[PDB]
Amino acid sequence: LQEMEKNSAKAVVLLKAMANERRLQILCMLLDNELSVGELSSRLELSQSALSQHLAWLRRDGLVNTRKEAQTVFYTLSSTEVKAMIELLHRLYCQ
Amino acid sequence: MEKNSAKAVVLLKAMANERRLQILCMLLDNELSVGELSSRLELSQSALSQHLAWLRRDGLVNTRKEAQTVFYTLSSTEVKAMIELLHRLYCQ
Repeated sequence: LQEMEKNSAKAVVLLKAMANERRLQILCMLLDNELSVGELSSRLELSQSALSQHLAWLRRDGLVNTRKEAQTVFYTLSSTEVKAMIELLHRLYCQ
Repeated sequence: MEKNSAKAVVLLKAMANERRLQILCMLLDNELSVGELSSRLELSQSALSQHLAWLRRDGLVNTRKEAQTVFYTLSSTEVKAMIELLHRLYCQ
């Protein structure tokens, strides 16, 4: 039970970051892509203001990486775990 | 990517809790009674019952009854592949 608690906690950080329609939408779009914040706002149809908080959560919990080019911030998926989970969700629900 | 993401999010919300996830991982490739679950999880049956009600409501588990024993299993293809993946990722 203890080791199951140990692992369940970390998995749950990941799940809690994914368990939101907007954060999941972002993650799904980043799968095998690098997208700007402008593109994310356009595709999600959320203002950049509402977007920034979702992105902030994904940055804080380590699900996403960033880089800056001129006036553009580019996001990609980060961890092996999130990539694997997004791939799977894509196959079950999209592909 | 709106309706399917919404279904996915119902699943993820059901999984995004340490006790609920524990229940689901234990049910993987298994069928367990309420007693077996409570025994392994070290929860009161009422506490366990709260989590189970959530899992049944959202379609992640099937139940059946024999005598006065209730038995649980995972339900869908989606839930099973998600648990299998998680087990691979976090339980080496």
